[PDB]
Amino acid sequence: MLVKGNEILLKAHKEGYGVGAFNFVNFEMLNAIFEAGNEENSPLFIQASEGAIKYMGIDMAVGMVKIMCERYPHIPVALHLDHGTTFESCEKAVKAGFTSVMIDASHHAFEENLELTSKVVKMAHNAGVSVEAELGRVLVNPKEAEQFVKESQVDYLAPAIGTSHGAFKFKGEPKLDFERLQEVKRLTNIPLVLHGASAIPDNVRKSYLDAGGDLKGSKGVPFEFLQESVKGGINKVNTDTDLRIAFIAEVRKVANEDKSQFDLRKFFSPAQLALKNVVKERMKLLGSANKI
Amino acid sequence: MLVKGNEILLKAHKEGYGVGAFNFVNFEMLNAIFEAGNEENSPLFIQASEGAIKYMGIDMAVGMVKIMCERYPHIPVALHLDHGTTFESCEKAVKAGFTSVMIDASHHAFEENLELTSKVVKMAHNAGVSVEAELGRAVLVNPKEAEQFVKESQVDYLAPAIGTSHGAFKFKGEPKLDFERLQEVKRLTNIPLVLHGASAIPDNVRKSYLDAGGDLKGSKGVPFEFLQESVKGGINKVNTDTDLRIAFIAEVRKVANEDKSQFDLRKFFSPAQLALKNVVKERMKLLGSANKI
Ligand SMILES: O=C(COP(=O)(O)O)[C@@H](O)[C@H](O)[C@H](O)COP(=O)(O)O
Ligand SMILES: O=C[C@H](O)COP(=O)(O)O
Ligand code: NA
Ligand code: NA
Ligand SMILES: [Zn+2]
Ligand SMILES: [Zn+2]
Ligand SMILES: [Zn+2]
Ligand SMILES: [Zn+2]
Ligand SMILES: [Zn+2]
Repeated sequence: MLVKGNEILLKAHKEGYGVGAFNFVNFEMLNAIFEAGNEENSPLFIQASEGAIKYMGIDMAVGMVKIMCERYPHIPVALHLDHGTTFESCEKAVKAGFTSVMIDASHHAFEENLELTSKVVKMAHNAGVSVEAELGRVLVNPKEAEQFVKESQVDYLAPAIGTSHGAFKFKGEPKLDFERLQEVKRLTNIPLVLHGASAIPDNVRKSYLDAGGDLKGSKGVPFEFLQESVKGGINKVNTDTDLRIAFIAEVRKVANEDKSQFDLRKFFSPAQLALKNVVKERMKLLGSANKI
Repeated sequence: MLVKGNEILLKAHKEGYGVGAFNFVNFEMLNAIFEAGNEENSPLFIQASEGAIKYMGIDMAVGMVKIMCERYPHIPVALHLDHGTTFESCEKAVKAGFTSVMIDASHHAFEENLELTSKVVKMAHNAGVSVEAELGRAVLVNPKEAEQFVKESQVDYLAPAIGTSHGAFKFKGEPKLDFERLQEVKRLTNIPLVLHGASAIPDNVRKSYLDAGGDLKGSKGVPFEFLQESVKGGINKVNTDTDLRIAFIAEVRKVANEDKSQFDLRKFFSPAQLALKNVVKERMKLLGSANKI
């Protein structure tokens, strides 16, 4: 059933595993994520960006998720606003029924980030909703993280340790500051969040290229880095790019192999399957499989 | 809001216009259909086939439509089971919250078609749900059979076979519908009538699909003029699916062709929604349901 984000992440924190946080923009993505969680017996963090909310409408984003959680009532599910940019956005998500909200003020100076985060926390906690915030851009200062968490009362923190969003994360070799991560974890003792955590697995890349796609020199976070991140105290692992590439690879394939095909289900059934398999493998990698 | 199918179609029957019945299989199709109805001030008949219901799950099919009707509460909306094949399928749709169900037993002899339809009607009417049935197969409808079939079954609307078929490939040569048979059916039954396989494949939609590398294999729809004549003859519900799929997928193919690095689903499906919406808007104007709210 649909639960506060901290309910899922406190367990992952205490037991030392990672929960993938999977973005969706429509029914097909959402269905595949849920089927993956059902098949791997894994809790689900479902995320919607502000852009996804604009595309679906917040009423449909929440409504579809509520239908899915009634279909799979044994699965712990949190519905999370990804990269909320203003207090008002976070407040709208709370009012609409989200159970976790992220306020991203990491581009502000510490004092302003702390003030805005604290405002969001007060509002969200009054409504029984968990809150994520972000520190670092430059990498996180662990002593700032310690004070920020203590003063804001935020439920989970995304510390900058070297990742970035999209398919092009490393101009060179993948590198994450695990010593910094461990220090943040030691000083905050809360669940931590890894942004930009897609891996671009070799099989997903191969499917995309076989379908005529171009991955312009892309590079994701190696599986070993994700596992080391979880060992270091990461408990929420934001995953979007991997899902899109696997989904769209199959759409492109169907378009290429039959120019007379226009049944939407013939495009999106294989697309769902590929997305589902990415999610299932990620749940096993992160250690959330068989945790229900 | 969400209403019995007959509420929408009795008005169309009495005033002599047609209401498009637009199939959907996911959120993108549904959103575009609703925005079209809002922009043209038109009632909405939303249809889901058994295959679409299996794909979405009946809980999600009904649930998404209820969310959309709350987003646009001034629009009359009926949610209709398209080509239900068994009593049990129709009953499941009634229980899930559909407001209209179609039972297609037209491949049976008259007596068996009438028996099964009557069973569906009794069940659906007891739940406040309207019912469509089909007569004729290909063999065209016998108007005197239509008259007795409607009187005995109490079905709310009838799809009489007058020369259409489903899919993109409708006519081996020139389109042809039996409008005299239609008028006789209408005169004898005096209920709303339904046209199946009513996509037109407009020139611009065909051109968009071909520009995107698609192949329509010499497909031909019902010309706009034949759709208007069918409404003049008494058609009030016009089943439309293929046109929407072609317009939508044309845009998906185009995005895939023009940017090999694009994998944002919204960049594929926003232009696809727009193309589908425009097909629906034009069809609402053609059939005469625009400005009828
Ligand atoms: O970190 C994230 C995903 O990382 P990824 O690119 O999958 O490595 C998410 O929090 C993103 O913020 C999200 O995918 C952005 O979505 P849109 O803003 O494009 O909808
Ligand atoms: O006439 C019925 C529907 O258009 C067929 O749609 P389907 O391909 O989902 O069965
Ligand atoms: Na987030
Ligand atoms: Na029908
Ligand atoms: Zn981020
Ligand atoms: Zn992010
Ligand atoms: Zn971030
Ligand atoms: Zn039919
Ligand atoms: Zn039919």
